[PDB]
Amino acid sequence: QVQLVESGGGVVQPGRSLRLSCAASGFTFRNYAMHWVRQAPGKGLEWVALIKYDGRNKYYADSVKGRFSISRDNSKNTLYLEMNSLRAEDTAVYYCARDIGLKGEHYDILTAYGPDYWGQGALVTVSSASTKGPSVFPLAPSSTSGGTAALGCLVKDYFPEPVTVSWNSGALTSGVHTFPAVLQSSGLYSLSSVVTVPSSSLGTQTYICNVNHKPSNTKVDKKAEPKSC
Amino acid sequence: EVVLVNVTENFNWCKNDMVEQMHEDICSLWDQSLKPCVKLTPLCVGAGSCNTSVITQACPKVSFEPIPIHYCAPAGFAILKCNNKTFNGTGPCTNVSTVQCTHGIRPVVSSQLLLNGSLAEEEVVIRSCNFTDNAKTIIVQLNTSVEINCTGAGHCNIARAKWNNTLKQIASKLREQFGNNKTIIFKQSSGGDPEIVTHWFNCGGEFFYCNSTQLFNSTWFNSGSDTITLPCRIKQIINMWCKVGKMMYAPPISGQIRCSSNITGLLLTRDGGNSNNESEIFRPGGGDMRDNWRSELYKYKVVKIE
Amino acid sequence: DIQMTQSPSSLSASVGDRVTITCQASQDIRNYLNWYQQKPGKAPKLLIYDASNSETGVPSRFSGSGSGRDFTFTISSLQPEDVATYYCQQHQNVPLTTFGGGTKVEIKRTVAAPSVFIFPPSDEQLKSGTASVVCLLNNFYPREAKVQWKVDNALQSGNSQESVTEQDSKDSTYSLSSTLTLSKADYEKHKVYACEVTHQGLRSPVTKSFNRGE
Ligand SMILES: *[C@@H]1O[C@H](CO)[C@@H](O)[C@H](O)[C@H]1NC(C)=O
Ligand SMILES: *[C@@H]1O[C@H](CO)[C@@H](O)[C@H](O)[C@H]1NC(C)=O
Ligand SMILES: *[C@@H]1O[C@H](CO)[C@@H](O)[C@H](O)[C@H]1NC(C)=O
Ligand SMILES: *[C@@H]1O[C@H](CO)[C@@H](O)[C@H](O)[C@H]1NC(C)=O
Ligand SMILES: *[C@@H]1O[C@H](CO)[C@@H](O)[C@H](O)[C@H]1NC(C)=O
Ligand SMILES: *[C@@H]1O[C@H](CO)[C@@H](O)[C@H](O)[C@H]1NC(C)=O
Ligand SMILES: *[C@@H]1O[C@H](CO)[C@@H](O)[C@H](O)[C@H]1NC(C)=O
Ligand SMILES: *[C@@H]1O[C@H](CO)[C@@H](O)[C@H](O)[C@H]1NC(C)=O
Ligand SMILES: *[C@@H]1O[C@H](CO)[C@@H](O)[C@H](O)[C@H]1NC(C)=O
Ligand SMILES: *[C@@H]1O[C@H](CO)[C@@H](O)[C@H](O)[C@H]1NC(C)=O
Ligand SMILES: *[C@@H]1O[C@H](CO)[C@@H](O)[C@H](O)[C@H]1NC(C)=O
Ligand SMILES: *[C@@H]1O[C@H](CO)[C@@H](O)[C@H](O)[C@H]1NC(C)=O
Ligand SMILES: *[C@@H]1O[C@H](CO)[C@@H](O)[C@H](O)[C@H]1NC(C)=O
Ligand SMILES: *[C@@H]1O[C@H](CO)[C@@H](O)[C@H](O)[C@H]1NC(C)=O
Ligand SMILES: *[C@@H]1O[C@H](CO)[C@@H](O)[C@H](O)[C@H]1NC(C)=O
Ligand SMILES: *[C@@H]1O[C@H](CO)[C@@H](O)[C@H](O)[C@H]1NC(C)=O
Repeated sequence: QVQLVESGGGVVQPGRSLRLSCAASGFTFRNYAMHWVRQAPGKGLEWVALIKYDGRNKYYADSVKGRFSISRDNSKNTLYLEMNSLRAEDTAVYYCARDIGLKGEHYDILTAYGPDYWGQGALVTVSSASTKGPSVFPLAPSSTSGGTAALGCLVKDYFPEPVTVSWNSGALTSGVHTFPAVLQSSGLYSLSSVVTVPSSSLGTQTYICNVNHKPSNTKVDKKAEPKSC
Repeated sequence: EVVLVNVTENFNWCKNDMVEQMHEDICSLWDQSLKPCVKLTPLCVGAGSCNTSVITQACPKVSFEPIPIHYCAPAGFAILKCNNKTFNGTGPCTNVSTVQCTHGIRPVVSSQLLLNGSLAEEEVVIRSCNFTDNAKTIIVQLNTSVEINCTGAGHCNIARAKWNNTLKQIASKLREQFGNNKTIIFKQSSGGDPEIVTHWFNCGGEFFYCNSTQLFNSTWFNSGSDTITLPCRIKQIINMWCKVGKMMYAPPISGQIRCSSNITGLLLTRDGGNSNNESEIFRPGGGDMRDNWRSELYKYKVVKIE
Repeated sequence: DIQMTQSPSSLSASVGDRVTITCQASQDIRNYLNWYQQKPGKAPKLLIYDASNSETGVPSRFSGSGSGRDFTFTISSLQPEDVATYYCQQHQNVPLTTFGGGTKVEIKRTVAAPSVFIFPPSDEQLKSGTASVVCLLNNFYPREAKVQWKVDNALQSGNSQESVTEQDSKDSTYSLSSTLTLSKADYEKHKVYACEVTHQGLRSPVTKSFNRGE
């Protein structure tokens, strides 16, 4: 099972540096070239850097040229990217991606054959602002009304992105709607997570609200219960 | 030079600093060579009596041959050389000599196949830093070389019969290390960079990438054409040219160095999963040039003189 | 430095339709071109490498053709899960370039009325001096919708923020969350809080509401 896992994302203030890594497994790491690709908020995929199997030949995009550095450790199966003199523009999700091999369908020797596997990514937020943990307020059930009901959680006042919301530790999936986070005037983010359940399954079904904000080590499990007295 | 009689020494090719020093500092060198011949031709003329012959000098093509490089121990040191003609690189050598220099080495950058190297003097020898660690490269050393003809037209030629006999031998030495009753299977690389997936190797300033799948695809101990032609792409690679300080050494051009050679060994990797199918899978390895150096330097170690 | 162009920028089609995206390069790139698919939130997956080769595990409905400067990606029978943004990418030489933003593919389905819900602030939150009144609009189509807050029949403005999901992969609908935020002091002033919504599946604007003191 080809797996790539980025680590080391978070906030970092303008001018400073940061180094991401990527833990690889499921294939012979030291045989494949590796890529770094980044994607700014709601924008497109921008190729950043490439390192060959033997960690010798390295290639950079002009934008990060001179500020970024790519390297690998074939002994620990990890890929590194160190970024210096960060600007606001550098804020983005950073994906590590494994370059396709030389597949039998190719018939020429090229510098790259393009990625095939990608990591889930790690968000890097360039900002002066401080890291604050969420507060998890509930969203209770109410008295079409005897058919299906709706409840959820409100993750409010945190920074920076992003938060993980799940239900019953990942059990409940159907009907769940985690919304894109909104940036408040307070500089902090907020979002909601809701799930629709039959108005006859309450009181007998425990609804855990697994909220997770890694950047501030905040892990919270709330309980959604109908109001009374 | 000197044979240390009645001496038993302990080698460890896997902790050998010669390997690291060479890999770091050694660059290929070529020199102009002449292979002159003479042609003798009867001067028959009319009408059938040839009591004259013409003697002519010929074969005036000048090619560049690789110059052998020797590692020489520094003043106050010496090189111990294992003379056991089947040393596995680790442990006691019951028969040891002292030399000032190593045998001549003609360096060649390659993956999968070892070219222009040294042959096993007795039987086919396979080695590894750890046969249990399926991530350690297995170095094969043949006792007779398989010729491979390579042209700038982008293909290499290997006699199928010779290759099949080499596979049988290699697969007989693997059955001997992984289970005297196991099916031995060769398959192609599982993917990666061009240098790794193909039989990649240099010839002057140019690098051949050869489709090697015809060579590694057969099953052994489980009861076609006469020539194998491997398709090859050929690229220049300036960033591999010897760079010593300020100067860069540009190798002879394409038509100057012959690209054919003698296969003296292989690099392999054995698969994992430990599926006790009583059958092991092997694939073309390489990419780590230190493995290449170990295949020539296994019988040497440097020691202080007292 | 090679520039990639895709077309259309975005498109709407119906389930079962044939969708055809085209890619174009500023110069010859033989067939060294890949197609990727990115669903909202997730990381891109490869679907086609070198123009026409289908990646392993990729549904049979995805194909690719072309060479030189002109390429085509095709979904033969469009499914609800195929909603995503598709990028083409050249690897004739680095930098690897694509088309900024790629191509967004959306489903067009029958009109759907939103099921509306309203939520009052939690006693927990009111303790800290802030009231978040939240309105939810569940599984509707099309995306366009008006949410309107009223406190004591007074329409509100500037104290509201909304967020909309992307198209569901199962039923091709959207959901919207609107949040009215007031200082606990202003929340304590008024009694009836309402959320009136105007869509297209509604016979007429719908209003869910409540009043402090259940
Ligand atoms: C090499 O050639 C073989 C046999 O023709 C073919 O199956 C395979 O696709 C090629 N391998 C590579 C890595 O291109
Ligand atoms: C070295 O060892 C051999 C065998 O044990 C012995 O016969 C011999 O006398 C020893 N030394 C020599 C070469 O005299
Ligand atoms: C040379 O040629 C003549 C005439 O063809 C012949 O008679 C004679 O035997 C030849 N001499 C030699 C070297 O045999
Ligand atoms: C020891 O090495 C030397 C190499 O010259 C060889 O002549 C000799 O046969 C070896 N040992 C034995 C078996 O006498
Ligand atoms: C050479 O070394 C091997 C082990 O590496 C050993 O099995 C063999 O007996 C040795 N041969 C001798 C002592 O000449
Ligand atoms: C290598 O040979 C020695 C004897 O010379 C033997 O004792 C040892 O088990 C072998 N080691 C390896 C690397 O398998
Ligand atoms: C080479 O080694 C094999 C065993 O691996 C043996 O059968 C064969 O006879 C040897 N050939 C030569 C030329 O010594
Ligand atoms: C050799 O490899 C095996 C398998 O990984 C491992 O268990 C063992 O520790 C290794 N032995 C040595 C001598 O390093
Ligand atoms: C390689 O070339 C030599 C002559 O230079 C020839 O004898 C040999 O048959 C060739 N190998 C093959 C199998 O093509
Ligand atoms: C040797 O090679 C031939 C093809 O040249 C192959 O068909 C046969 O199986 C091989 N024979 C042996 C040694 O098993
Ligand atoms: C033992 O060896 C034979 C080949 O000689 C092999 O075919 C067979 O599978 C082996 N027996 C088992 C399974 O133990
Ligand atoms: C690999 O071996 C099979 C027979 O087992 C043969 O049919 C096939 O052509 C070989 N693959 C090549 C030469 O690419
Ligand atoms: C021989 O190989 C085939 C697959 O190549 C396998 O199905 C079969 O079980 C093997 N037989 C032996 C000797 O184990
Ligand atoms: C191998 O050896 C021959 C001469 O020994 C040389 O001409 C040829 O260039 C060498 N091949 C390679 C690939 O270096
Ligand atoms: C390979 O080795 C043979 C001697 O066994 C030699 O004559 C030949 O020149 C070598 N082949 C090449 C082309 O280097
Ligand atoms: C491989 O070995 C396993 C046992 O470890 C056996 O169950 C399976 O049938 C074998 N696969 C074949 C027949 O190739």
